[PDB]
Amino acid sequence: SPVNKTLNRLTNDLLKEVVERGKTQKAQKLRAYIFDQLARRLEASLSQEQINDLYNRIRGTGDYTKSESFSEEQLKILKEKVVPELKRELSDLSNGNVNILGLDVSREDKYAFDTTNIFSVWFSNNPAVYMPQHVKTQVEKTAKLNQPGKTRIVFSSLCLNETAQIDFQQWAKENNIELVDIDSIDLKSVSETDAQLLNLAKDELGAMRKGKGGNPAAASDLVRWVDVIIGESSTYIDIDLPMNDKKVTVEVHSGFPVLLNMGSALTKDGQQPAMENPAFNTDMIAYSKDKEARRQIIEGVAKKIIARYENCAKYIEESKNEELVRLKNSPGYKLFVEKTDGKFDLCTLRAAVSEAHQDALSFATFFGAEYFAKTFATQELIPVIKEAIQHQNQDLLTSVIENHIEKQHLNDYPKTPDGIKKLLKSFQGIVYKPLVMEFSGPSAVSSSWVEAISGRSIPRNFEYLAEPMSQPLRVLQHYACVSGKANFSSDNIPKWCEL
Repeated sequence: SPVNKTLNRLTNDLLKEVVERGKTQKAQKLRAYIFDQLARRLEASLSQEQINDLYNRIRGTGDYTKSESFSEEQLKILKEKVVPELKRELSDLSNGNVNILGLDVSREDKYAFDTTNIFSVWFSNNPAVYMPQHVKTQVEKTAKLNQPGKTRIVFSSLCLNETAQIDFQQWAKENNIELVDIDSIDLKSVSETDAQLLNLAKDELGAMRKGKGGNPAAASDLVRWVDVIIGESSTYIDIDLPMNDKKVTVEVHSGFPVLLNMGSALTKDGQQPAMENPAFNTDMIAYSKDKEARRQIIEGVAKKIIARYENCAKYIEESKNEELVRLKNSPGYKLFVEKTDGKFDLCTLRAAVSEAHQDALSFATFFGAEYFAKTFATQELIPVIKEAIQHQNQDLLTSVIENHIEKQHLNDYPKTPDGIKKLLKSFQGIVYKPLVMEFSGPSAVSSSWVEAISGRSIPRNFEYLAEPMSQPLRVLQHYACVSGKANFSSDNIPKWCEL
């Protein structure tokens, strides 16, 4: 077919220009991808009238007697619009430029990092315990292995008793650990944005103390971005990350002043190269000795987190997290929003979602009657659960869940009203975690990174490109993440190009 031959020899021309020299016969997948893209993008660029002429040209119908190749105006759109754009995507360094929070990723070793100064965060939820022994052994082992360097731990003394405070200070002097009290930082000596983060973290820990929705993992999320806690150059790690066998040089360099942990998952696409989905995480964050460039990134991260704390209702409306969409449409949330008039603390919301899982009537009224029936019985109980919510029949609804425990033969959950609380609390985790992760945690933080590589065709792992650094993900992997730049590893996200 004439049109086929043109698309094929056009494909082959493009392949030879974007593929490593000598490796064109290893790029059969890219060849299939270029051909497929040339065809789709051309049709997507033609008018209906031009699409109808091509159909007649391929069939050899209409003004045509035999199957013909493209009309010249079709060939121009192909050669001048379609082919040059696909070339740019495969082969142009400009297409690989990544700009995060107003700063380019250098393809150079532009920013220095101290790999030996490490810090973690532990905010205790029990004023008598300053740190669980399980966590203590992790830090102790990490501190000894991070020698000769420094190992710091961020804590909050207002969350501990005098006994716990003295014993933490004592444990640390004995274990080469510097302790950083966030309640001991003069916020007037500190940047406006650092002041905001620290205040926000204290309020979270304060609401935790009063059991009014606060959360220590959220406070840990905040303080990692605080400039004064980061100091001259440091790497945040989660307290449970293993140290590597061989350490990397005490100084390393990369092309961005803030290195998150990153990877990608590959799904095979058959004859065509694999789709690649990047994963971003804050279990490991390296910060540069360049403090002016780092200030630009961490303040941007902070301002955006603060934006979400200041407009909870708006961001929950706008989230595409499906657990937040379930929450957004629950009767409980709608009543919660009309009572607060849309103006509420994130902590107030968490507290409300926590109280929903306290008894059956709460759970029934908050997440609806239809859900209750489907979770613990069938649709047919709907009219009865609706009238039970409306008359606050606590006992009925406990009985129905108790009935669910025996029918589905749930022997880790007693039929005591306490056993119901246990069962409800096991469900809370899935509607509660996004009220930490989507505001202060990795998904919220990673927004800036995801935006930076957005508005494009779905990334792919093109094995044999002449110019890898035209692909944003390849720029990210080599110049914008901790991979190769830290003495720690993690299972929390895939490795790069993990199958």
